[PDB]
Amino acid sequence: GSIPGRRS
Amino acid sequence: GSIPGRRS
Amino acid sequence: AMGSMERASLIQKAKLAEQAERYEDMAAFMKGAVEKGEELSCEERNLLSVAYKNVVGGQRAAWRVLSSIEQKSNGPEVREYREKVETELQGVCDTVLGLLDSHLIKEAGDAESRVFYLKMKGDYYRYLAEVATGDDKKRIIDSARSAYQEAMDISKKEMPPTNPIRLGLALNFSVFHYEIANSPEEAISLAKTTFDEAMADLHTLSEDSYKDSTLIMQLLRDNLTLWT
Amino acid sequence: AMGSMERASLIQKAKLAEQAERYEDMAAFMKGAVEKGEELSCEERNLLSVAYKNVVGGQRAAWRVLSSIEQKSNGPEVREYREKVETELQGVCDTVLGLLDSHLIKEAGDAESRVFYLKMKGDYYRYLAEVATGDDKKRIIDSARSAYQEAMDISKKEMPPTNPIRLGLALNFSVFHYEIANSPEEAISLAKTTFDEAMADLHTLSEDSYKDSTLIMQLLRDNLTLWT
Ligand SMILES: *Cc1ccc(S(=O)(=O)N2CCN(C)CC2)cc1
Ligand SMILES: *Cc1ccc(S(=O)(=O)N2CCN(C)CC2)cc1
Ligand SMILES: [Cl-]
Ligand SMILES: [Cl-]
Repeated sequence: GSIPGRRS
Repeated sequence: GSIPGRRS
Repeated sequence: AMGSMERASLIQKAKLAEQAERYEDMAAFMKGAVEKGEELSCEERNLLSVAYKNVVGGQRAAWRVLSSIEQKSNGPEVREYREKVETELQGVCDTVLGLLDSHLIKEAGDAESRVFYLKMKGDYYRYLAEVATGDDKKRIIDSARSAYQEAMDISKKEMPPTNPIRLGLALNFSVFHYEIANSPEEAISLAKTTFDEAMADLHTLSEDSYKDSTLIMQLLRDNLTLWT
Repeated sequence: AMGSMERASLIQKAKLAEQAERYEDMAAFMKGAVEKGEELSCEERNLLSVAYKNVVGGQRAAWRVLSSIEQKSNGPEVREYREKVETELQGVCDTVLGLLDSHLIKEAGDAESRVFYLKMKGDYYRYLAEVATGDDKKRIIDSARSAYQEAMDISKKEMPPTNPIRLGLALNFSVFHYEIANSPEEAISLAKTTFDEAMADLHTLSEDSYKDSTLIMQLLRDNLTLWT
């Protein structure tokens, strides 16, 4: 898995 | 709640 | 416009779009399929309904988030953005209502198709009513009520009390009464009578039909638990 | 084009769009904010990144569903629809890469901003590489590698080993090695060295920074567990 990066 | 109705 | 794509291809792509969770695409493919002018089968009606319930469901959830922030706030940005989402939602509801009026309802002669489309018409006027505030808000509510009432009258004459469309129609009309019409007693009475008449008819069903009907009965009971 | 909306209003609406889970809107507002021409603060970079990771994340998940159906199939519909989604995904990646080239990277002089944008550039070339099959697929992979490598070189010179951007860059570059470059040994060695050098630097951190760094370290360990 990469960084989800979906929430600030 | 109403019918979710989101999946066939 | 999907005018250059085959009807069967639009249907196939709507099923793929569902699997891919691309509900805007799914709705555009099913709109294209309706605009071919042929009546829809049971499965194709379900695809149309699922596509638009997902699209408008996302818009409604967003509108509620923004409306709540705006209520707490009382710059123009929150109101402006709530208005943008609201206009988009109204546009989708108007699109669905237009498909029903041109010409799905008038060509629906069997009770199962006619009830299905009139329930949709009540639902999409209900979503309009959730955001309405102006000169026509009473008329929007009455349009929802009238569509649901015609669907109810047909369903009680033509379908058994366990029919899943009849059950879902009664569920959603009860939500209309409770949430839109400020008639909680009517909502409770409709949900109770619907549940009890379905219970009494379960003995006639196969195992698979039993599962279909009892699933919706549970939604009726869940609302009754919350409302009483 | 968001040219008529104030920069501060675009930023405010991007935050509202996040709360409303309207990620396409969020991306359009942040694109508008970038196109105002001013550099972005740390928070504004995060908003830009979150918006586009959600948009392209949905496209990538859809592309994988359709690609899998298409592989099992081998009418034109599955391929046609996979191609449609692929083109849309490529368009979003090209949009992000265009913002980075015009002109976020060239104006990024601090290590924290420059590393952030170069990591984005590697990620969006990586998403292009996931769907690439033609004459330029090798060049796409090398563009991702080159961006990640420049980011790595800066991060090792200018940031502590626990810096969350440095950690996330190393995580994503290790995924690039494993998934795109067919270099699992390089992926494992990068993830291990990154984890160990971060562990040794945790003693320098406050409680809040410790939480930020250890969260990403856990993602490194999760990959190492899967890869070994
Ligand atoms: C309004 C409404 C929506 C969905 C149902 S159901 O989930 O029972 N079901 C959907 C699939 N089709 C084939 C049968 C009905 C019922 C009412
Ligand atoms: C590439 C990357 C994305 C996200 C992180 S983080 O979740 O640690 N974090 C996001 C919020 N900003 C303020 C700090 C970093 C790290 C790397
Ligand atoms: Cl007919
Ligand atoms: Cl600068």
